[PDB]
Amino acid sequence: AWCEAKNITQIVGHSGCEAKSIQNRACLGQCFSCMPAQSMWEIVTLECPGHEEVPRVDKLVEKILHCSCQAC
Ligand SMILES: *[C@@H]1O[C@H](CO)[C@@H](O)[C@H](O)[C@H]1NC(C)=O
Repeated sequence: AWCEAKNITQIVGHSGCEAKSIQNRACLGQCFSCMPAQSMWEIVTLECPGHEEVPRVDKLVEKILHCSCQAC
């Protein structure tokens, strides 16, 4: 059995705003299920051009740090 958090790129988007891409991790493994074992949170600011009154939004994003073989 093995399970690893692997670096990925991921899209952070929101209706009416410009999507950004950030580093995150994804679980990859074979458990003889590979799920997040440690995580944290980040604030990602998206620019929303066109919208003068709310020109940006902060989206809260969970960052996976480590993964492990866990029940279900
Ligand atoms: C995965 O991402 C972190 C974040 O910067 C980086 O420091 C680390 O070296 C990366 N791991 C690999 C295997 O590239």
